[PDB]
Amino acid sequence: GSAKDVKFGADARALMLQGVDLLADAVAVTMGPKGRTVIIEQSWGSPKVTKDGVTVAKSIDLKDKYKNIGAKLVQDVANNTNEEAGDGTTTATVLARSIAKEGFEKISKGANPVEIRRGVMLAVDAVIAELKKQSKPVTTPEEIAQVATISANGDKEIGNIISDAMKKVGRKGVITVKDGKTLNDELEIIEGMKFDRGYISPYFINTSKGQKCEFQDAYVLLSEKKISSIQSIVPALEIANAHRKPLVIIAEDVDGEALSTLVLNRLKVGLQVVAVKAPGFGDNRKNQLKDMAIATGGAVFGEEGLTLNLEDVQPHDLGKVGEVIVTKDDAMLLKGKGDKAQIEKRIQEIIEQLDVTTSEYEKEKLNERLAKLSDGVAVLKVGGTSDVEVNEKKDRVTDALNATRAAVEEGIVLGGGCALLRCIPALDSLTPANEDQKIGIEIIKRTLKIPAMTIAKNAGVEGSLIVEKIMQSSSEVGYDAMAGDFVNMVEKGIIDPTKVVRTALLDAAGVASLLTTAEVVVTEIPK
Amino acid sequence: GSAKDVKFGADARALMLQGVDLLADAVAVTMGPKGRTVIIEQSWGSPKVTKDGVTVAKSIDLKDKYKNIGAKLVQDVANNTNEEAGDGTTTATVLARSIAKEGFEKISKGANPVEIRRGVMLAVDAVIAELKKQSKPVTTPEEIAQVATISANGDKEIGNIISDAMKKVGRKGVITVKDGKTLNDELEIIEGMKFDRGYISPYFINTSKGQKCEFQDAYVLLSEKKISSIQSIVPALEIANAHRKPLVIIAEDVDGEALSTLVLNRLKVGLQVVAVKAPGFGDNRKNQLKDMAIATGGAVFGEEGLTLNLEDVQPHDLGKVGEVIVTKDDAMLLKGKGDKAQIEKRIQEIIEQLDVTTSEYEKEKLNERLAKLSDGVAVLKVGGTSDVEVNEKKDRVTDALNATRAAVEEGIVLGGGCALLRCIPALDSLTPANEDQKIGIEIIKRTLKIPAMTIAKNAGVEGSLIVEKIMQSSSEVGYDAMAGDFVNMVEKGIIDPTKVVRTALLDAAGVASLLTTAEVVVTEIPK
Amino acid sequence: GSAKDVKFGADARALMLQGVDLLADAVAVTMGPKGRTVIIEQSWGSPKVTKDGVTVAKSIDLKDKYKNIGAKLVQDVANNTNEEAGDGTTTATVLARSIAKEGFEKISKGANPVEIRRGVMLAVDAVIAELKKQSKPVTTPEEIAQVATISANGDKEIGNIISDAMKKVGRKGVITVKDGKTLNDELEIIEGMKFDRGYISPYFINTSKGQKCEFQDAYVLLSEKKISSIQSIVPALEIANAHRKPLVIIAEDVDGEALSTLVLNRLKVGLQVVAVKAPGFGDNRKNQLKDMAIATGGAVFGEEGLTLNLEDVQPHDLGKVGEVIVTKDDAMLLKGKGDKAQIEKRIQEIIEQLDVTTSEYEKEKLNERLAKLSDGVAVLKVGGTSDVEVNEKKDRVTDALNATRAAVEEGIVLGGGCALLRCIPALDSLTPANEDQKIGIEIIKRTLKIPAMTIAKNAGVEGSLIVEKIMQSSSEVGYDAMAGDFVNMVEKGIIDPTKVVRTALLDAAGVASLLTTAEVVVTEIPK
Ligand SMILES: Nc1ncnc2c1ncn2[C@@H]1O[C@H](COP(=O)(O)OP(=O)(O)OP(=O)(O)O)[C@@H](O)[C@H]1O
Ligand SMILES: Nc1ncnc2c1ncn2[C@@H]1O[C@H](COP(=O)(O)OP(=O)(O)OP(=O)(O)O)[C@@H](O)[C@H]1O
Ligand SMILES: Nc1ncnc2c1ncn2[C@@H]1O[C@H](COP(=O)(O)OP(=O)(O)OP(=O)(O)O)[C@@H](O)[C@H]1O
Ligand SMILES: [K+]
Ligand SMILES: [K+]
Ligand SMILES: [K+]
Ligand SMILES: [Mg+2]
Ligand SMILES: [Mg+2]
Ligand SMILES: [Mg+2]
Repeated sequence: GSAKDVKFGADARALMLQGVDLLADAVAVTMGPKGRTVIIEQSWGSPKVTKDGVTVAKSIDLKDKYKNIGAKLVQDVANNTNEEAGDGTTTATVLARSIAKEGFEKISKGANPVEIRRGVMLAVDAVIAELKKQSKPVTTPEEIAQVATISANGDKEIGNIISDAMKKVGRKGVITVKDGKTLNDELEIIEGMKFDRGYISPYFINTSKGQKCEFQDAYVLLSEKKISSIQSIVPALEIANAHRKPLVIIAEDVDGEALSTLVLNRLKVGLQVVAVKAPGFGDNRKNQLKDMAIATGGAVFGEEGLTLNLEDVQPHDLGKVGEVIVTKDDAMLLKGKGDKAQIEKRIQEIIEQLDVTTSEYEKEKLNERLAKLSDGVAVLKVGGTSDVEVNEKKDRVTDALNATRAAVEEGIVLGGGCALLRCIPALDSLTPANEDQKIGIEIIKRTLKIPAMTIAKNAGVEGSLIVEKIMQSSSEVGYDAMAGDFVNMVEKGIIDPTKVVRTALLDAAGVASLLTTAEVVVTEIPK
Repeated sequence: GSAKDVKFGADARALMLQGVDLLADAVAVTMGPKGRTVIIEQSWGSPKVTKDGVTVAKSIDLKDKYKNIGAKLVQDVANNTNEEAGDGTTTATVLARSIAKEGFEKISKGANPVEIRRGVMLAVDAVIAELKKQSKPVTTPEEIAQVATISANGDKEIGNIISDAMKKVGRKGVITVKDGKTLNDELEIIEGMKFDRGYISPYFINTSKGQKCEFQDAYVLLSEKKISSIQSIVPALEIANAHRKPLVIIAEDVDGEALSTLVLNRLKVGLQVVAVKAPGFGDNRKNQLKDMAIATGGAVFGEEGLTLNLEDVQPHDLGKVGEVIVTKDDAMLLKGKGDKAQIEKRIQEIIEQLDVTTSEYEKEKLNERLAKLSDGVAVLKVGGTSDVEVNEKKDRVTDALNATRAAVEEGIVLGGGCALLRCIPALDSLTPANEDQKIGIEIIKRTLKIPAMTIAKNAGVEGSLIVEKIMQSSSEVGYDAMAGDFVNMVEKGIIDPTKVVRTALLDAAGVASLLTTAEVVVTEIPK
Repeated sequence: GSAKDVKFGADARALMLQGVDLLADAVAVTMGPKGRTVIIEQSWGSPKVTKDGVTVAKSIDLKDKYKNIGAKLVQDVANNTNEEAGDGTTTATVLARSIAKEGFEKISKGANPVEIRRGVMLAVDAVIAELKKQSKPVTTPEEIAQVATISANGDKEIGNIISDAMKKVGRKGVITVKDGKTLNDELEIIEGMKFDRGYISPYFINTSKGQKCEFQDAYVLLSEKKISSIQSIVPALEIANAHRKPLVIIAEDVDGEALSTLVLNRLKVGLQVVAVKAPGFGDNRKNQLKDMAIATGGAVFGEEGLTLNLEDVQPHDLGKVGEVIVTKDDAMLLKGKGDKAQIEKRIQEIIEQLDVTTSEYEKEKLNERLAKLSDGVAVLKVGGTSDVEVNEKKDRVTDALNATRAAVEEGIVLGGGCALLRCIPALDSLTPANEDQKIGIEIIKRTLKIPAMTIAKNAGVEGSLIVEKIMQSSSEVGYDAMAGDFVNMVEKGIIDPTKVVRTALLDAAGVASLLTTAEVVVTEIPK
């Protein structure tokens, strides 16, 4: 309907590259141990100071729509890297810039950019195979502290506290971050649980800073049957809201009308309510349901055995937590007010079920239920004197936790951009199908030198000399941009998770090689 | 009522041609195996990268209204080709440009453009007769894989998975495309329903991306009679209001008051409901509704035998699907929660009904019911690392599926624009009625060289030499624009569906020859 | 109340002439067999391509209000000709231009434009008398096919299908046009009826393309008395709400409150309802009511005999149609779901009423009822590959049907503007009263050569030489602008209805001679 502006050829590509270059030049100053921060003006209050790459990327939009298309594409790169890795967004941004630039620099009349994209993706597949080859598994908590220290801009306190947090709880344990009122950071180990079901509707969010629903001292409603009917929720809503306590709803499947009633009470009069789907695809659903009802003090409704209905609800059947956090993909309960004796009875029942099971698949479910009910969670309270320092350190702690989880789950490689420098001979052993595929392979081969060059460039030295010196050294020797020396990267602790590196490379390559294939760009006429 | 700007003669034609040329120049870069992509700015979020011609055509509007008229007419060409064939929109666009240009150039004082249009339509009828003459029936699954590979920009994975899909579900089976969370594509065979009735009111759409109504884990309400009264729908709406699963309504005819109440609940409070007309005409309608109620677990209301009324409705009388998709022209049911024993009993009843029928018209209806209840549905999940790559690959997969359906419907011809090049000697034998019909025949004869020239142009070579060498070669020799050589197009698999080619040519010719009959263009004064 | 701009003398006349000349120059390009089309931009999407003169006229408005007055006056000419003839609007437009121009030219100080207007109307009366003298009745269906072929821009397919439609249904039978989904046109004979009562309130219009009410599978409510009371329509609207079929209300006189209730349900919630007055006056009214009730299956309410009231209405007392079309001046029922045996019994009752009567005035009413029950309805479905093609052919099909009806009603004359050329000696036999009547007679005498000149001018030749060659030839020799030769017009089939020609001439002359009497033009100052 709206009038459109259409551009052709290399002018649209030049404008798109200009937007890509603006956003990636703003992001690339944050890279490494000599990286600097970015101040982002906030419309409501105090401005935000950050070193996190996706926060810099999301904050940038341009009036020029042709530049804004490239800005949005690199934003998609940074957002995908933050979503499936939680770290390495600056690396993905500079890799995407390099692929987009070297792809725009190689488009001619006889060139086929789709075959160039095929070559690019084939070369990235080769490099990810070599990354999986070079990777080694994390076996010592010293490496855990090293990963969390490197990912938190060389903060040894953050790495030590994260290593202690998963020493006390679990390498696959639940570790959370929140604001602290003290100057220094602290770690508290408290009882809690966490399951992988998020909210059902996005209208429940009352905290637009982390897109999550946050209540304190709220009721919790467990049910084996789907909490559906009007006479299933309206007595429940009356009992919950009328008691001066908010309501958390756990049920199997919630789709249709009563959530729209919940939204009508949330948006008009402001009812503090949230609904979460129940985890479990069988008897484990009922088992975890009963475990959370025991830990919270509430009961289970719609069950097969007792047949407790949601019409006749009483206040002494609703569980009480001290805190609940409901995100898009996961929800969690904190400090349930259930009886300690009943919790101990359920823990001993789980032990006696673990003593009579040998199928090696229900045993890990019972062990997960025991780890949920028994050891609790970890909470990092981040110190500082103002909210801007707390927010910047919180971003660093989130990066360090994400990287540490990725290094537990997939392993580690060499840091400082050296693990991409070591994958060049794998591209030197490829045989291209045709010339455009060779162009794509050479594009990826030149792109693999970019993160180390950016790290060294932020350190005030010439990155190409550094990178040449790294390629002429042995396989364990890279650059330490904090110290300014060429060292053994493993024994000095400069290591990266393999998952973060491969996620950044793949998410950069796909979007940037799709951007290279363009010939015509269509934007709207600005009004 | 509004003030108008009126232009006469060749100035209005020149401006209209200018709009046609802008839209078709944006579309023509996408053609062939060396075609490039088009980035379209999206107002909400990330921009859209596409190679599909009708998306580029529909994304372009102009401020100049005289140019916008030609843009809308070529957009109508592309839309009609996408509706009637699902493929070949870029070819229809370049053919429409060629006919519009050659018709605008041929208009003089003594010329009759309506007789020129008559000549155009006569020549296109001749060329479509020759296309139906040259067509060969697809009798190998290798040809299936070749068609789906060519239509998906030379992607052998998409062609292989589509060929395997209709190896599993049948050539006239149903294959669907949806988003995938993995990197690579995969094929899943579910048991599901699909019939050729769409939604009745257009207010039922929730997802505005494909103009379809999509629910998951939804109730299903079937009635042999029309769901007709407020006291028929209000028990059903109170069940879907309380028991909280989306309501899918299968009824004979729905036009009046209760659907307006349904729209009122759709728009004000947001009731997730959809209504679909019943398929079939006669006892086949009742048989299909009984089959659907058996497969979903629900019952049939308003029947002649049992006389189960729509006033007394129970929760255990509604079917439960796992997913429902209702588009404008067809609807679909996924994972009906019916009894397996009841479904098997209905399948054996259908077998025993097939064993006592010999009229050869009810036998194909019974076989269609058997393939509905037994053969199932096919699901293609499209992989990728970002939504833009997934969306562009989904466009290519939809093109390949549409072209494979057209090739099992009407056979195949030569690819690369060669089947239009082979119809020139058919035009070299028509005798024109008069001079203007001769002009129209020559316009079509020059237009028949255009798709091959555009394909060769996008491949970096000069297309007139290519077309001249194809026309001097044998009937089985065309250009391989991917390989840059002259090959056997049947042996190398470069083949097009006949239906796509004739649909594109007819839809281009009609609108372009109607455009070239215009002396006066009336537009609105811009405010 | 608004401030006004007032102009005097020949400047205002020149500006009005300018508007008349703009609209008539846009319309005159469409005239004849070598006429061209006009593209009109539509705000809701695809533009309209047309050759119909009144469609071009109604689409043109000017910003300068002095030109807009003349444009709207020629719009009144074209609209009146389209209303009382259905054809000849381009001829009326060019005649009105000629009279307006030659009247503005002849205005001097001593001239009286009102006696000039009297001369104009006297001369037009003479020419219409000579047209009625030259007219010949249509006796052969070859002339029917010739009229419908000429009126549809010279294709024999529309003429052949229209001639076959009144061979199957009759020359006074009803023939309707709707869009077809096929490429080619086809003729369908359906059983239906048609009376001359339109809608009663204009709020019932749902389809704003032809200002008509369009329902399918609709209830029908017939009453012999006026459907007046609230408790007469609340059971009926309750049944329409409780059964989901649009209510078609047929009653005697409908003026008051319950139609305002119908409008309130039409606009707020959307009740599909329409009310039509009952045709006939007296016993014929109730006879047609009983015929339509026994044809649709419903009953008659408020009757004298059975006394069936509108308070107690049952679902088995409403008729069911398959299609109903309610326009401004007439309504029409298609596919009534009545008993075939009851319809046959009413047919034999009508035959046995015909066999005992000789009054020769209600016998034609009985024959009309028999035709409404037995003769049927022709439906012309228009083919094409796009909606612009379908609309452009549908305008010509409507023009050909209108012309064929006018040629059945009043006969035929020579085509190509020759029947106006043959009326010049009749004007050469008048004796004017004074000199201004002589001026008006000479104005009409010069105007009578304009349609043939415009036809020849659209054919690329000089129209004045053609017209001078026509007047020197015999009375049966005129120009054939398609073939460019002078032929026998009756033998070659180039014929026009007499009614169309006289309607166009009279409607042009009245408005143009009223326009040429103006000394002062008062417009509004634009804001
Ligand atoms: N002392 C060091 N010497 C050399 N390289 C280092 C050193 N410390 C960290 N690095 C490297 O710097 C990179 C970390 O940069 P940074 O954390 O700013 O960006 P990122 O991981 O791409 O993205 P994000 O902004 O999301 O954290 C990693 O490649 C890491 O190996
Ligand atoms: N390797 C090839 N060599 C030559 N011609 C080819 C080759 N592969 C495909 N073609 C031809 O290119 C055309 C396909 O182009 P493309 O799919 O981009 O456009 P389209 O079918 O006109 O429209 P749409 O954009 O809707 O898909 C067909 O005529 C096909 O035969
Ligand atoms: N082959 C022909 N040779 C000469 N005159 C012809 C021929 N065919 C049609 N005509 C004449 O052309 C006129 C028809 O023109 P046209 O139908 O375009 O306009 P119209 O009847 O004035 O109005 P409308 O736009 O409503 O159709 C008639 O006078 C008809 O007799
Ligand atoms: K950073
Ligand atoms: K294309
Ligand atoms: K005309
Ligand atoms: Mg980091
Ligand atoms: Mg294609
Ligand atoms: Mg006409």
